[PDB]
Amino acid sequence: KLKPYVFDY
Amino acid sequence: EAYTLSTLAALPAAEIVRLANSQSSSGLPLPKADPATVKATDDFIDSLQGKAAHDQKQKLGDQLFKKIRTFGVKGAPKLTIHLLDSEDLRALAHLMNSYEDVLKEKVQHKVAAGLNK
Repeated sequence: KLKPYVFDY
Repeated sequence: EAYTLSTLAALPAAEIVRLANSQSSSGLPLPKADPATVKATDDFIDSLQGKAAHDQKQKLGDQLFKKIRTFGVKGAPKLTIHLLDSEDLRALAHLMNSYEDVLKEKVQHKVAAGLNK
């Protein structure tokens, strides 16, 4: 999950 | 001391915002903030208090990542992570929503150091 933070686009 | 955009962007977000909010904003290269925007930003950050650090940074990061993508800068996830890990979350959010030009310049400082690679 939020382990690093995850930004998809 | 007249800051340029570049020297201002070199300060931490919390200090940029402190200067913006000081009555003595004698010549700072910042626009006047919209109070409704400021309140919406503070309410959003208020809603993150008490959550796990990863979740706070994910939630602000979602918006900050989109903002950096609109700047046209490659490596936006790594820049977003670096900013979330080096800046006060509330002040960083205010740069994102009210001071986009100084945020882009801060991002340029990061690109110049390779932090987007």
